[PDB]
Amino acid sequence: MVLYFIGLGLYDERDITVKGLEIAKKCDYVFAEFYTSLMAGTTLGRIQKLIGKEIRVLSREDVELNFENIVLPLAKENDVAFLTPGDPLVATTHAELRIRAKRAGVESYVIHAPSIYSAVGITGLHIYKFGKSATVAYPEGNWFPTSYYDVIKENAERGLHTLLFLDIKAEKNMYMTANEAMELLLKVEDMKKGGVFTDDTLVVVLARAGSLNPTIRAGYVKDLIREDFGDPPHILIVPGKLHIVEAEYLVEIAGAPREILRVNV
Amino acid sequence: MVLYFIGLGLYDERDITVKGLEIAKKCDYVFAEFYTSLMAGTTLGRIQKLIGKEIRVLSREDVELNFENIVLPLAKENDVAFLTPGDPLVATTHAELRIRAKRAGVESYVIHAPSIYSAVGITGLHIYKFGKSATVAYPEGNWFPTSYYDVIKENAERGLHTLLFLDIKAEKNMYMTANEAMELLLKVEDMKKGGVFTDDTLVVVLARAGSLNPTIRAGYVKDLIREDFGDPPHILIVPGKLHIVEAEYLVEIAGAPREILRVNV
Ligand SMILES: Nc1ncnc2c1ncn2[C@@H]1O[C@H](CSCC[C@H](N)C(=O)O)[C@@H](O)[C@H]1O
Repeated sequence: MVLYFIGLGLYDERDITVKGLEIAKKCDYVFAEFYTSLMAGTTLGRIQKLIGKEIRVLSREDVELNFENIVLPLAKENDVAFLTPGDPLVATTHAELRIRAKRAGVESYVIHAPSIYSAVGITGLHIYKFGKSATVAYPEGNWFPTSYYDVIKENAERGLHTLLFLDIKAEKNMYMTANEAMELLLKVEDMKKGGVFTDDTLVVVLARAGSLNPTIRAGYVKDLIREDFGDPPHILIVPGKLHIVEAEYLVEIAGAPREILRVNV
Repeated sequence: MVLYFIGLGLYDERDITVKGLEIAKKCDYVFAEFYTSLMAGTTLGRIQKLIGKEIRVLSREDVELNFENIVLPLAKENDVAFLTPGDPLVATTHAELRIRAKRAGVESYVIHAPSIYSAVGITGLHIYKFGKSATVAYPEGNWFPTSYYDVIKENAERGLHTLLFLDIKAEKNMYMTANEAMELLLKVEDMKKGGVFTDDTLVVVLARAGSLNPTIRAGYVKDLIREDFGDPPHILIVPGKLHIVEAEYLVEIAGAPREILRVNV
């Protein structure tokens, strides 16, 4: 008996690691959630075909409120796998599920998969230069989230890049675009007026990482705010001070304005 | 006409993604580099057997000085794969290779795989709370680098965690242990006296991420400095203030002392 947390990766069913696949194929029961992220290059059917098992999809409520009632019971007498997009423990609250497993007397194992958190390396920005990360959440009712703005401010003051996860409402089939995130940031800027995010701010957009042809674009907010970056998911990055080689890659690979090559040391 | 940058993942030969494996199998030539890091849980022979292709290993010089003479010429008229440990382009020097490909008229695509940068999520520490990353380098001769100490200081004062990559002499298959890293940090503290790393500092050690049996341990330096964390590779993390959920995971999963629930939250 055992419970495996297995990541499926960034874009399609083949982003799962060989290790994850060989283990999932031999499990007795397979569960999964698809609300923490969007795998734009595959379908439940294609994933089921690859693993050769029927997959029971769980909702956020099933997991957060009933993981110990739906999954763990079976894990006490069978080999069970719980699949998630990307890496199962990145930008999710699934780590806490391992504590539930322990209390239920179930041993758990984690199988990693490519995560957007490290895939941003394809933007050419040095991974070690990324600071604190944040999530741009959709405003709801009278509540308008703004914490992500302070994160950018804090990182930028230290010359660090800021990775911005974008909101997702899987049940409503809503996936926040980089465009919508930029619009929200501009509104927060008008409020706090910190000079953190304006029309002249350089940003980087990465869409559908994991696919063979992801959209990688760099430029000023005023020019990219209404640009079509293709289907979701999207992630937005606000670079800090750039190293020359970072600027070169942004220009050569992400189509950034050649003027950024002239860094102000 | 195509060059594929393919990540091998975290630890052994099954950490490559299904996508990376199937693409590599289809390539006419397969190259690999093991100087940015090593794949401690496998061997070149096992990787070759899995891919079913002869693998030409390239040294740091082969790549940095002659990538365009060794790899690109073949990629100009064949499908070529370039394997790297972890996730491609996380290593800072990798990105520029895509520019070389472009200059040579060769198309390049990136096939991601798990990176230690994202795998640290298995420590229970929230990914968004990680700040700037650093590498602990062995001192030598009259050179005593200490920039990694400053990184911890700046992250911690902002309540952020610090991921510390440990020194590796790939060519010599030699790894710096978390124990050695802690001893070095205590030495730096004795020199700078910034109150950044002491016997009372809480640290987290993650060894052999990617394995089904990684070592995940959390506790105070005074107690972990001489503890055996198993075979390499080791990663050291100096958490910033903890969210109670992070602390509870460290206690339940990483064997942290109950004391962290009142001292580090
Ligand atoms: N392939 C992809 N391309 C671009 N952004 C992606 C992405 N996959 C995830 N994201 C981003 O991350 C958000 C989900 S956060 C959950 C991330 C997941 N555990 C992982 O390891 O990747 C999305 O709303 C989106 O903004």
